[PDB]
Amino acid sequence: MVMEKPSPLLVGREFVRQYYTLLNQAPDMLHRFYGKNSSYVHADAVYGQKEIHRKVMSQNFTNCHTKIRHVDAHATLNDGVVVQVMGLLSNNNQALRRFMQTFVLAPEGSVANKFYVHNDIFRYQDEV
Amino acid sequence: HMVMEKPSPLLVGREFVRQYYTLLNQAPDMLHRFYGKNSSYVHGGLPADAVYGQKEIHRKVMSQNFTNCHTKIRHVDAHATLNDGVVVQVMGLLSNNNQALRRFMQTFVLAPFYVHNDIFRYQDEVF
Repeated sequence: MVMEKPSPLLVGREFVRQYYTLLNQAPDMLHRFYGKNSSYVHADAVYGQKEIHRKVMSQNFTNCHTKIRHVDAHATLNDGVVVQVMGLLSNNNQALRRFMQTFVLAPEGSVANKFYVHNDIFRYQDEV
Repeated sequence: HMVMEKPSPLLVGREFVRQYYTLLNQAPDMLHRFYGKNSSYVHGGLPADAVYGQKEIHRKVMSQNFTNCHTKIRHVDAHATLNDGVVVQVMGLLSNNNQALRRFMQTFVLAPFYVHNDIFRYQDEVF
């Protein structure tokens, strides 16, 4: 069975599902989403899979619970997809906190329809 | 009167946001000039869908009747993205036409600047 390829919205929503699920289950594996040019800010940005992994591990994600309230995802430059996420996130069984998170997904360039995260920008509302 | 080093993505983002919200207050009828044929735009509403291209974006902006806007930009972060673009994340408060001050979350993608994507949501329509 063949079906037309996913829209940017489906791509974005599916990525969001993958990302937050992995953040709960095995945050030590999150680094697979990133490449050498990737930028992560969760505060100076850190770059590349190695440094991003280090930053993710330093946050001590444990039993991370996420409720996504809205996802916007749109085609952007050079076949990328820009994603805006609004939701609530909990870590270490503390209270849920509202956040927004902006992603830019970019074609990975070696596999059809495969994307990596070129930009990952997260901010809690309470800190702002 | 000199040649300055190219501004970092953060200065580009911050300066763009300044110009955008100033214009939103001074002349919203001119906001459409930021956008091109492949540009996406959404500005909250009930969630309302985005529109594409300068003509449809202008119509949308006009329909929103921006007037006597008060904007408080609490945070702006901006980073280099694909093909020397800049992705901007904005958090702040916006009051239109002397109505309620409402918290918003916004994302721009700027391309070498014009606006490729403008995603704005009010928190109170989502949370």
